[PDB]
Amino acid sequence: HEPEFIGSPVAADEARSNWPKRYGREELKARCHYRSAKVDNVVYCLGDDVYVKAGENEADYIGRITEFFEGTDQCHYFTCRWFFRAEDTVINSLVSISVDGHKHDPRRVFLSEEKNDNVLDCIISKVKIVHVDPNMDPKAKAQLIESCDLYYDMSYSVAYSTFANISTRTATLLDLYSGCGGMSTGLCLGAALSGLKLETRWAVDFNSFACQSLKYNHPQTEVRNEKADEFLALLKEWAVLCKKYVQQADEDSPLDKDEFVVEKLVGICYGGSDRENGIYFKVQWEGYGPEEDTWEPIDNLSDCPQKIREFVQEGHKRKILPLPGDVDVICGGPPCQGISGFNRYRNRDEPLKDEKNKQMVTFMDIVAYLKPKYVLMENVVDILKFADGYLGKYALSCLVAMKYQARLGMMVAGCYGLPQFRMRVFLWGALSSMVLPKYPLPTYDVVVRGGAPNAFSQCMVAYDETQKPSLKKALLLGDAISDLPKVQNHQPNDVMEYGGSPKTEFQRYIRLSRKDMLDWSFGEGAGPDEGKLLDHQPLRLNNDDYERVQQIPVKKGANFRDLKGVRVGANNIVEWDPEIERVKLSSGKPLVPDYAMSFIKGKSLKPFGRLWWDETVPTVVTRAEPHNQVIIHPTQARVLTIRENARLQGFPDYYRLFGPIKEKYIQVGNAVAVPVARALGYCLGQAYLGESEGSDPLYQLPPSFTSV
Amino acid sequence: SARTKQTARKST
Amino acid sequence: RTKQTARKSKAPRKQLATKA
DNA sequence: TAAATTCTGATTAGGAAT
DNA sequence: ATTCCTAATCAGAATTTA
Ligand SMILES: Nc1ncnc2c1ncn2[C@@H]1O[C@H](CSCC[C@H](N)C(=O)O)[C@@H](O)[C@H]1O
Repeated sequence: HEPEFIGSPVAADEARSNWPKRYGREELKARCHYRSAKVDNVVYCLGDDVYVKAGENEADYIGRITEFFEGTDQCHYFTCRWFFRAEDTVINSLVSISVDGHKHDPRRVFLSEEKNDNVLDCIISKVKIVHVDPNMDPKAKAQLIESCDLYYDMSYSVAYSTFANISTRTATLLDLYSGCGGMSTGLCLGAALSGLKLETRWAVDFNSFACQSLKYNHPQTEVRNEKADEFLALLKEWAVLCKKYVQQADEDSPLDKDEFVVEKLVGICYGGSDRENGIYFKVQWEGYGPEEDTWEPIDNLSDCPQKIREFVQEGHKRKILPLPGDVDVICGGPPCQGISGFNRYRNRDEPLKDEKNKQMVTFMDIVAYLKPKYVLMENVVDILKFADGYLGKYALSCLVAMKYQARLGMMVAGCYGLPQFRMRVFLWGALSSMVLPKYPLPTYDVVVRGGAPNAFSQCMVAYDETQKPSLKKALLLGDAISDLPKVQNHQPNDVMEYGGSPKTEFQRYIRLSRKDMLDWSFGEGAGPDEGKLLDHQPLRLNNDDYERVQQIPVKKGANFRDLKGVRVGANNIVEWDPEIERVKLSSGKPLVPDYAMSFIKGKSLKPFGRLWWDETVPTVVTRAEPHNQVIIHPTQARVLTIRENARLQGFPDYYRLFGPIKEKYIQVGNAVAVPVARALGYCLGQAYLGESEGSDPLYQLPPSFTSV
Repeated sequence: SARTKQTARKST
Repeated sequence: RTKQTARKSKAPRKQLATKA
């Protein structure tokens, strides 16, 4: 019994008005429209949700019928817009996962706007799908999902993998894997610009030199030098302690062998370096200086209960540690070292074997326990490529399984005023009670030095080729570092002076004070070192490497191939010209090292390569050795200094770093480009304040974002 | 009346 | 016979560079 | 030892060729 | 169009010195 249309053709006037693209002079055009169709003895109507036949041994499609029409080819067509299953979106195989007991509901689909035209013969059966308001009463929810076969509470959009709802103010920020503070700083500067006073209250990083940098630039931030998983265990145990405690002169007591009167409790931790799991308090002993403070397990403190009550009552008032709900935003850039294509020792078959990669899971475990209003997570583009993006999709799947609105974007650092490329992945999450923030469009042009993976090309934050406006010209190396005075290979001065005025627009911006940046970390009045040239120090190469870069010529594109003893051959493979015996330095080791000739089949121009003023550095990285990269200063006999690298990363000059030189390089190399975080910070603040507009995923930053 | 000092044990 | 399988279905290029 | 020094893979977007 | 090849990836690991 063949499939046919039921009823009278839709009145011509109303048919053309509702579906105008089907009439008039390769979209399928219609001869007439219908309101109903019968397929396999079942009557279907406009608006019905149906199962639709798909490929062999593939899950049936789910669609909302929007048109019943006979084409101009005498065939019977219907149009539906597709519902996405969780696994139909970009999550794919990561629908299997679990985050704090949350899993993906099999009955939860996502209404898209993707349409298609198919013959009536594809319709399998009807299906009752209900629309659940995410902000409904949970009781009214249950009775509504009780009624349904499937349900949806959000839409899905291929562009930027958006899951989203249908149809001075202060805010607290927690920086997981905070580093020296690049991402958390930018967010609050951009927030402040939008009118939101976002404050980094908590920062967790197990590198002490990074915490020393972030604490110095943000004195009010409670920055904890500890692993993220220990921070998580501490948060759980903190809630229990808070629950327990909340609302003349002492006589001496005898003390046993190792019993001492306490003065106050000055710290709290869970486990740690030399300790095992459990709560420890930093005890200050009466009559003893802070140097004699020690960490003690809580079971050793049963004889000082009021000191614990005082510490918890007191710390809960200042929120030294967040309880669930205290945290408005959670940002974090978990390690990329197990993911990035630089690492020739990754294992694509077990992408979570690396403890670095597991921190992605621990990030979302902390999100799951605190339920912040907004989640911002950054990592590298390989997170969508390594192990077929396993860890990228794991992160997105965790957010939506927790019923967060989510979006995925790829942002190019140079596009916001940097002589970098540095494309990074940014994952937005937002509760159903909040507005999902957008991605800010590029304000500058760049020299393109990398592309997005084909599976995620629709998450690239950029203008369409057909609609690009004139942006600011691309920033080059000279625009960032021509400001700075000359320094040598050995340069140990933490703090020196500028040897001149800023020459360029970027240099005038990067030199702005804290007040001018809207950096309120020191509140009223400037903080320290505004006016000083901080950390303008290169990696102090050894004697061999120094004399090696001393011999690299001051040319554009000069590298190790310019040293005496090496010449080019066929197919640009480096060799020795036997005319010259192998040159040795004063050390007796070769002028050119063997690995430089062995690097990438002897085809690389990177070893001991020199940068030039009209070039860009594609990625500022944590390592500064000139062995396998182009990092030699254009005119001087050294590599780029920490401060030069930080400028390429967008750090304001006042942002002082601490630790050894190698550690300072790691801090700027791991950072989120501060202008990138400042742009996202504006979109976060505009969304937080309910002052955003429309469903569009992309946002043109206001002229005010690029100052005078 | 006057209370007793609060003590703890010091692990070394 | 068997129920015919239904069709389920390029994006504009994004321009980061100045000219193209 | 722990510090320094020496080495260097697996993919893939996109660019040259044709 | 097709092949081919380059460039690009918030390095780790082995080995060699003090
Ligand atoms: N297991 C772990 N627990 C806590 N912190 C960790 C960790 N593993 C790595 N880290 C820290 O996580 C940081 C990631 S670098 C990110 C820096 C920050 N997003 C910025 O823009 O400045 C590193 O500094 C590293 O010290």
